[PDB]
Amino acid sequence: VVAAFQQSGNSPMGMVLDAVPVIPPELRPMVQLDGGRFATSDLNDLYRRVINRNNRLKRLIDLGAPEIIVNNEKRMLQESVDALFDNGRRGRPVTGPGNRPLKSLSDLLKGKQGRFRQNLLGKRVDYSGRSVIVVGPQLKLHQCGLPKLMALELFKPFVMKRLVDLNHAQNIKSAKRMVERQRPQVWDVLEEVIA
Amino acid sequence: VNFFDELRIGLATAEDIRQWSYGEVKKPETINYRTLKPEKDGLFCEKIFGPTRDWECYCGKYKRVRFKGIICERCGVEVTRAKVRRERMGHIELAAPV
Amino acid sequence: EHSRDPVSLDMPVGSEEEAPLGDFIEDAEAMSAENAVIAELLHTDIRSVLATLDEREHQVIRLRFGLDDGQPRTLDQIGKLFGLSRERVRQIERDVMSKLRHGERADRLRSYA
Amino acid sequence: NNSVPGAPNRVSFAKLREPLEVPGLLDVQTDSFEWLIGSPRWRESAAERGDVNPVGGLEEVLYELSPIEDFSGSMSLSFSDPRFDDVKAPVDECKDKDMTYAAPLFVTAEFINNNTGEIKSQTVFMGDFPMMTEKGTFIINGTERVVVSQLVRSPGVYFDETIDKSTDKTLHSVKVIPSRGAWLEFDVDKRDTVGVRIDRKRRQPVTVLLKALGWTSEQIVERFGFSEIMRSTLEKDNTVGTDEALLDIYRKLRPGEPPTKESAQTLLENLFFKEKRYDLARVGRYKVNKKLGLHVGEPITSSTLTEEDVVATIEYLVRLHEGQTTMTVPGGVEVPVETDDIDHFGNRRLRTVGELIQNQIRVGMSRMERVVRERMTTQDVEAITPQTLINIRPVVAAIKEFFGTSQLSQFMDQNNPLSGLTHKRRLSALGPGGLSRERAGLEVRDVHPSHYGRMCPIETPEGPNIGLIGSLSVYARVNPFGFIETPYRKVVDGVVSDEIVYLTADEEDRHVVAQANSPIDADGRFVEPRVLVRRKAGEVEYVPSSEVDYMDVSPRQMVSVATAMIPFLEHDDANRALMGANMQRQAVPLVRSEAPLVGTGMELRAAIDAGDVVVAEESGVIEEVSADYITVMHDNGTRRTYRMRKFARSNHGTCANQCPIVDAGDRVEAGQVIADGPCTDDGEMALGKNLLVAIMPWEGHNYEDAIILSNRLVEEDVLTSIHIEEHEIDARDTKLGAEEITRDIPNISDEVLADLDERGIVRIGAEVRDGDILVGKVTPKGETELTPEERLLRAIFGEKAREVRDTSLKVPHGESGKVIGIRVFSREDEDELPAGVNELVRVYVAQKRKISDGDKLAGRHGNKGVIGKILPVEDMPFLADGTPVDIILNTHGVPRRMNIGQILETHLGWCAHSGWKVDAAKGVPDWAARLPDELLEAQPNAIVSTPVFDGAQEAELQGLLSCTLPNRDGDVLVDADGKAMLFDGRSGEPFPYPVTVGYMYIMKLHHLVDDKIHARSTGPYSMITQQPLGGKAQFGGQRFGEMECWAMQAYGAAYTLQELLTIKSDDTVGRVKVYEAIVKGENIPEPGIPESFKVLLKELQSLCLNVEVLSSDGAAIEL
Amino acid sequence: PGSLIDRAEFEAENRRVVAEGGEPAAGRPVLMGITKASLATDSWLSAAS
Ligand SMILES: [Zn+2]
Repeated sequence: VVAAFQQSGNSPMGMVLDAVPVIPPELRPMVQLDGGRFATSDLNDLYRRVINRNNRLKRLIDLGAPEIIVNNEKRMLQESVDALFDNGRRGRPVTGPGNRPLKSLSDLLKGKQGRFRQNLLGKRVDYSGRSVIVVGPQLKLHQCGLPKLMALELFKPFVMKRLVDLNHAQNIKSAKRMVERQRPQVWDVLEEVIA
Repeated sequence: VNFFDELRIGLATAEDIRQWSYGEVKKPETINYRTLKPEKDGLFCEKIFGPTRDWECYCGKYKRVRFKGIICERCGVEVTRAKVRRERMGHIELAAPV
Repeated sequence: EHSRDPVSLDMPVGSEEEAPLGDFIEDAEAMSAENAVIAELLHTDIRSVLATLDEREHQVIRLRFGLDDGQPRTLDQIGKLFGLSRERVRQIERDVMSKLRHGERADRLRSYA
Repeated sequence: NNSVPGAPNRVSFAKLREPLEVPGLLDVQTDSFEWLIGSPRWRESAAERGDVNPVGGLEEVLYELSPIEDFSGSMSLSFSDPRFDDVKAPVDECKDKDMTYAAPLFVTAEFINNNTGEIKSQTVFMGDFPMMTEKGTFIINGTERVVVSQLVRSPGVYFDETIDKSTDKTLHSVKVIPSRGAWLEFDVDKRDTVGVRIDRKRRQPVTVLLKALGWTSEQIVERFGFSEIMRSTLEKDNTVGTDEALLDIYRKLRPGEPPTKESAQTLLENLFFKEKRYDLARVGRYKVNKKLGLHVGEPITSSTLTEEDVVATIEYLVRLHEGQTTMTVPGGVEVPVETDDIDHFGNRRLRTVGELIQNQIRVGMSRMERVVRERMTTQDVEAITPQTLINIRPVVAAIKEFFGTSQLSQFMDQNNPLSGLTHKRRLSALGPGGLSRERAGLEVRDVHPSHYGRMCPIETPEGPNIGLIGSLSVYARVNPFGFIETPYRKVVDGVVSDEIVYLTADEEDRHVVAQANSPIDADGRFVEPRVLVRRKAGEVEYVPSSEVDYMDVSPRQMVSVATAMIPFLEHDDANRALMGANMQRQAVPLVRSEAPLVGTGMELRAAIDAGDVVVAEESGVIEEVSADYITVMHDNGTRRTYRMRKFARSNHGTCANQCPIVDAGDRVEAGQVIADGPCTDDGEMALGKNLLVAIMPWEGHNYEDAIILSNRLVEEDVLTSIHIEEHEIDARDTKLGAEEITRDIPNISDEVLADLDERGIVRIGAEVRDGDILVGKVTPKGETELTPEERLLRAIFGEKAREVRDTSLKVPHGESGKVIGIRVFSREDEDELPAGVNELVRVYVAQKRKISDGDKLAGRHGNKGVIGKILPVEDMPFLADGTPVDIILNTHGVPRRMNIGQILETHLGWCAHSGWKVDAAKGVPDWAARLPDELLEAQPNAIVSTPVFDGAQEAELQGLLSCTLPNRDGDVLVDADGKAMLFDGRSGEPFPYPVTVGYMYIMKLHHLVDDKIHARSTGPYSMITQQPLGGKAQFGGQRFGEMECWAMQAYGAAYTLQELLTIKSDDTVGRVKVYEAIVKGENIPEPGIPESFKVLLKELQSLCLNVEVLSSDGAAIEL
Repeated sequence: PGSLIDRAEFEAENRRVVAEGGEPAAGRPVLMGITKASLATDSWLSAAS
């Protein structure tokens, strides 16, 4: 351990923090669900705890009080930061609802729901679909049969460009409306665009 | 562009946090109860993190689109897209080390 | 309504692989297709159509609504800038709207309403 | 022997008479709740059963709770005598109005003040109670709810055993498992430290605890003298002295606290003997008494552990270690010594609806009691009354929470009557208070020799929940203590007795039980000296016909209700039978139902007890019958009208119709079916239609489980089904204003709004297509400056801004059909709506689906398939007389899957359809000796039944196939082998070899293609992750997992993976740019950086980890 | 000593040190499971998953 620190060229002081960072709000959004029932991530609660502890500590220092209360406040602030960075890593985890632990800051990375394993589980992609498969013995080895509904909904941008190109629709908005309504003019272009 | 030879991880120091943060969070308020807007120096302040709506100002003095990178002197909020709100960071000033 | 604790997004929803509620909230704005094609193509077709009108009238519209520099010029203000009277701008706008509703301009801009 | 009056007559190949008729299939669900609430019927049933003292469930929870009192002793409250009130509204109104079917209950609370010795009593309201309808279901918020029984390990003592890996010496471990309290683990280790692990604490010698209970050392020596290891441990313990032992126990449990004799004694009493902190359910105490054979001569009143029990447990452990076969304790009878089995059904009790609701109300009542005791400790003692002392909120909250969120309170699946009936009789081993999928081992998921007759070994989920979910066998009845029982008719001295007796697992495992199939003389004498016998430990072996003690009732005693209606189940493999039984519960009710030609005898009873057929309550004569209702005049002069719900949506989207099957002026006997619900043909279950099957490969269109169908099924609506969707929108008040429903909508053409009526909702009977407007509502708008051209056009056209936005409900993607009904609730009309809601309207859309390619069909033998093609009627192979076959099944999947029962059913179905006439002029043939006298002839299209495990033998089918009647043309189509010479529908020439033909019963599963098809090009995107996401209006994207990524990497395709992971998944600007490129002529640009990596970097920086990407030079790069 | 070092790097370092007169280091081949080999030779980014 000591040699790892020595060869680094940095200093061990980085372990003792003097200013914690806060993630951008979009990573901890506060959205309104239908019915005016607000929804927010527990990161907001943890940050509120830390901010309140720090402000109270500043107020105590400014006012001046026996060292016992100041030490208790500092201990509370330390515990608040600890709970922010990880829940259950030390002591009793904090629980607001139904004795449910709050998802700590480091919890976005570790566990089945962590970012690393979630990335390892893959993403979700556009221009895709699924359906039941039925044997077709009339096809060549390099062919497959796509239902025309799925093909229309999946090839829509190419179809709409060709539709405007052929002058069936005046503009992209009209072509999109035509595809949505599935006018009879669309099938010829759809068969033409997936040659 | 996309020339990433290496990606290293180091132990951040107080000065790194100071210089990689665009503001300080000095109050716990998140959002106003009635007007539904971020509160000053709060966890969602536009002054710190960015405008809620693209090319829009907190006070509306520079609500026009043709104002890029101009910080409004009336409220100090930059005029850029809302996607910046997903990027910019802030830091809290611990009264005692932890 | 003011006495309910906000629901936590990390709460598992529907037992759908215990994916959090936060995972199912749409951005609710910044629609791709709308701003991608429709809005910009409307802007380009307008730059073509309104330009096909009288260039002086194109500048009049630019200053009237603020296509370039905002600052929608009122009737009196635009008349002062062009040296005309406050009462002419109403007829100018009437002519512009009459022109925009005929010819290929209508063909192009029938949508977007 | 049709028990019901007006059953259809279907002769059966039944060679054995069943002495006992199937009991009520919903009796398990109904009896538990009947016990819970406490009703005269349950009381008289229990009195008949011999239960000396009947105590109801509610008066067993709120009588054990009482009397609540303060520690000072000046206050003590009691409340008993729980009685209910009449239900609020009928089930119909509760289901339609969205109310909850319930009834209030009152308990008389007697308040007594010790100091003054006064009394105050009056009825106390305790909230509404969710009563159970006659179908054994709960109507919660207008939705049908079913609570499934749970399998749990009964409280008691379990003497497990583990073998040392190194020493190879037996280690006997004992475990005491209370319903609530500490656990005692008296284990024996190699070091011989026989110790107790209280609440999973540190091990401490049993001698120390025993002396801590006031047990003298000389008593240890004399009682445990026979034991050597126990004596050695006694001689080895260092700490001595009752005070020392108590203080040591206190330190071990609660170290760092003032050690005193009084404190330790109080702690021990609170931990073990205090009723509140420690309690064994009555079943637990009974099982402990039976195991140790103590306190067996009196009813159980004390339900808490006692020192005698602990000493007896220690003695049992040491005796077992010594190898003793049996032990005796003073005051108790001799009992065997052997280790217990956890999976044994003599140890796994069943807690039905009554037990679960009792536990929940007990929790709520205990919370209420805590609040009450605090309030009475604080509130004034002069003017106190129990009315102001009880707090009803916690108990109602607990009941509502249980019925809403509990994992054992599930939506009743309503694909068909069979699905609901199976759901009610389920035995789920998981859920709150039970094991979890991950933590549960794989050993509990297997079958046990004790499941015979209690839990069906076949019916079970196919998915990961295999072995944790089962079903009661047909004849099983649950014991008051919760242990499942089965009927056995005792044989006294080799003569079988008519009278039956119900035996639980233990009683069965102390006896010799024969098999029903055993040849029995008409006088009850066993013809075979050696009768097959099932005895303890699952052993099966022959025994002399005198040692046998009990015999089964029916061969169908080991199968569930769903598995009991698979003809020729004895010829299908276990996995195929499981698949068929599971698929029978997914069948969709067709427009026109048809009973099977071949089917077991369970159809009618299943239909009757499912509750989906209206059955005349009393005998009478029908006055007038209409499509809606039917009125029958009872013989006593009282008329009763039955209302038949029609086209009512079920829980899973199907339709439930009830068509009367009686005519005016017809006398109906009591208990006779009056109308047929979904999946019923004249009051007997009918999940599918009879189709003419030809078994052969045909041009590869039925290749590898695919199915070919005739277009005649589509054109004749043989497999047509009705599905009803349901949509709803609500107008909730907002801060900016109040949302309203109106016909006027901002900037929409009048044609699109033509179908709406003056109130703003679609008119009934109007065809509604995909994306069409269903109800028009306008929401208030704030302030938003319009875009240049939008505002300019608004000014030009004269159309004002019309700030109010458009939020009208519209038909989701992939929906259609008529609008059968609309239901609107308004706060103005005094309707109960959720807070903040004034107007709520729900529209029902009905769609008629005809079978198409991609839909699933399946027979009763677990042979699924997807419709590969639907050939024209002129392309199908046709019999010699011109009859085309309705469906073709490949022959390569029949012998590999090993479900020959399919072919047997096909042959018997052809024989039934054609009708037969067994020659008897010369005498009954040899193969027909055992056939019933009424089964030697059958008219064409007759109905026949083959009961499971006792039906038509192979010789019977071989004989019948050679005696079928000829067609109207006077020619016999099928040969003696069951094969016929078909003609090719395309070539027109006969097939070279004969093909198997016959009528098979085909069901239509609910895995319809219309629901499965999904497609996406561009739609809504998530907020936190910015990945594709959305509802059915814009289907979400298909996940591209790591295994797919590995598959793409193996090919070497680097650009395809880059696109799939960057340009169409996460790149916020890349998605817009590529969509621009496609819609225009330009090329697709270069992908950027995924948001899933910028997010990772910001999240990692937030942990004070300086993460920075650097180039070869090492310079940091910006992202 | 006692630390697993890849053969290529080990040999290269041994050659470099010996070329200047440094004494050689004595090592013997050893096999290890798939899990340990993966953990030893991989990026921290890929190791965290
Ligand atoms: Zn400003």
